[PDB]
Amino acid sequence: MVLADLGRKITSALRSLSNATIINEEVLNAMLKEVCTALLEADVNIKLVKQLRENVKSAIDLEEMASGLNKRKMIQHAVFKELVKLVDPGVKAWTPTKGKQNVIMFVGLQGSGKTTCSKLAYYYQRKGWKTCLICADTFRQLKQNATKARIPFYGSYTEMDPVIIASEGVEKFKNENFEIIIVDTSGRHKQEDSLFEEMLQVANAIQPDNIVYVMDASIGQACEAQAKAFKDKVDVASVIVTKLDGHAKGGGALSAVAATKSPIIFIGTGEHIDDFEPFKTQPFISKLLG
Repeated sequence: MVLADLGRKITSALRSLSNATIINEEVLNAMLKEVCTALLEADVNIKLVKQLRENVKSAIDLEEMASGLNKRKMIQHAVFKELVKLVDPGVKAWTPTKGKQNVIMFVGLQGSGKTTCSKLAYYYQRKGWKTCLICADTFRQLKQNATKARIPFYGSYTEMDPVIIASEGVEKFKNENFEIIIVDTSGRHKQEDSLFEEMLQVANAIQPDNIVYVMDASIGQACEAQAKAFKDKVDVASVIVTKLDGHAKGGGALSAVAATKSPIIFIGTGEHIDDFEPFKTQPFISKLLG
């Protein structure tokens, strides 16, 4: 698992608990301490780790124990359930509607992520959608990737102001009956000011059905502030997290974004076009502990 270091620590704590000769509050707190320590070592914010501990203690009532559960297993399911909550935004993410024209705009900062536009388009194409690409990269890798996947991609040759390109591109592909019309914004900004400035300029022109913020997860729990500013500036907000691997801070990023109620729809897991997967929270946590 991509969060193997956090998961190894959690499954060890649970194994120690399930092997205790007698289950009591002393044994239970030890495991919670071990779990909480693992979450902090994963850069989960202290507020969210304390909340998880409260919920697990509130959920486990050992004294009058409804029969049928083997409570060691009940304690495990209680932890499992609370890990899913920690990474779950609590909100259903937007999805394109089949037989409709869907304009999807991508947004993100410098270093936040390799050209991930092509992966979403390839994903939907592979699922049988008629899909297309619109380029906000500056005109003056991505072209060659488009040729390789055989997906028509807007090049930018005639005009340097990107809002007109985006506007014209959506029209051309709406006229050709495309179902998924994917608008790429700039990866070329280090500050939120200039990013969100162009974001509103292009959005007003093309009226996207969904705006996707692409975030570099390697900054860990500091993703929370970055996600809030984006969610506060758009109505239909989605997040795609990249660079989840290669560092210890992946868990903090996922739980930070979920704390803002912004759904993470996919994760980017490498340089290649199929290194890409939908973010389903329950299967994610299950494979980590199993």
